[PDB]
Amino acid sequence: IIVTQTMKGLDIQKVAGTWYSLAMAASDISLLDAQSAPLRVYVEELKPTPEGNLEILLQKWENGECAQKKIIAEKTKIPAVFKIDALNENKVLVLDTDYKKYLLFCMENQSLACQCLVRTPEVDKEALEKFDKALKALPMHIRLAFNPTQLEGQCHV
Amino acid sequence: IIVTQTMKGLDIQKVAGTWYSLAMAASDISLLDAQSAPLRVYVEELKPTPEGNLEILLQKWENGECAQKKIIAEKTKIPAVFKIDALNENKVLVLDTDYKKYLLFCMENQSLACQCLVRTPEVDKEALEKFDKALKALPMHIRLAFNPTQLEGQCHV
Ligand SMILES: CCCCOc1ccc(OCCCN2CCOCC2)cc1
Ligand SMILES: CCCCOc1ccc(OCCCN2CCOCC2)cc1
Repeated sequence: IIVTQTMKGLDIQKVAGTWYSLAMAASDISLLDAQSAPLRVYVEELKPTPEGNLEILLQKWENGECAQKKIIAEKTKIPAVFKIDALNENKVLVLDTDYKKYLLFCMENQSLACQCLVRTPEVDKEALEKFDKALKALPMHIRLAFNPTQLEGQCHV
Repeated sequence: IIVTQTMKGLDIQKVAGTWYSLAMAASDISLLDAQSAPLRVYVEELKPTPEGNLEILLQKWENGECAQKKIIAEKTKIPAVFKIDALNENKVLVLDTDYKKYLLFCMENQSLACQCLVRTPEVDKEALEKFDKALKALPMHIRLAFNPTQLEGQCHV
């Protein structure tokens, strides 16, 4: 465990819909540095399922182009923690959300990336303040923030 | 002007000697993102001159290799502000330093990069706290921090 902060009383159905990745931070620079870095992922829409699993729609820069991706995160016994299947066991945690404006999450596993999601392409200084407070507890070495023009573009260009 | 914060009473001869670039931040992601990004520069030594100009020794990743660079920053009427000659007029400002441990500086010109320099390859949390306070005033969108192993390597690898 590195991330311990979780949303109390999370109702996953209420995170459905569109989101923007306003800012991102990660434990290691290589996770976010280039446009093609592995965790440089731009979240577009969250689609929880009736059983309370979570489909995640996002964009990622791969092979010189902006690709659409669709991921499923399986629920656990903890409502704020989900699991993605891979060669390694990857954990997704919801740290905090008010449903209507911002959502903070982290993905982990020793290594870690977190984002501040917002509902609209605006610089929400209070959401970023809450993101930065949550990151105080974590060993981050790279932090990115994006402007409204980028959020409204493709793969944040 | 963007950066307004300057070291009161700066004695430039006292910044001489070795330094490490513990952390960096910039106004635009492309200034720092890849290892070959333009402002990804790792400061190794400062050499003020008898007339109070400033030679700067650093490393930069260029063309797949770590190159040694030597730059001169010319003094101005303001002791904390220096100027580098280029196709554009580039301004270097000393924001704060205690000479013995940390030094904060920014280079500017609309666009901007700042670093936290430290004397030894240790994570100085107080120096980073002071860096982050100074950056609160500035429109940064990328921030990097480096670990002791990287500081002791070549071009921070
Ligand atoms: C409540 C917020 C849930 C969103 O969490 C995630 C967002 C993006 C993720 O993407 C991880 C990287 C996706 N890979 C990119 C490269 O291709 C394979 C998928 C994972 C979880
Ligand atoms: C008091 C601290 C002074 C140090 O300030 C600077 C540090 C690094 C700098 O480097 C700027 C980029 C150098 N270029 C890299 C690419 O080749 C040409 C030089 C400039 C000022």
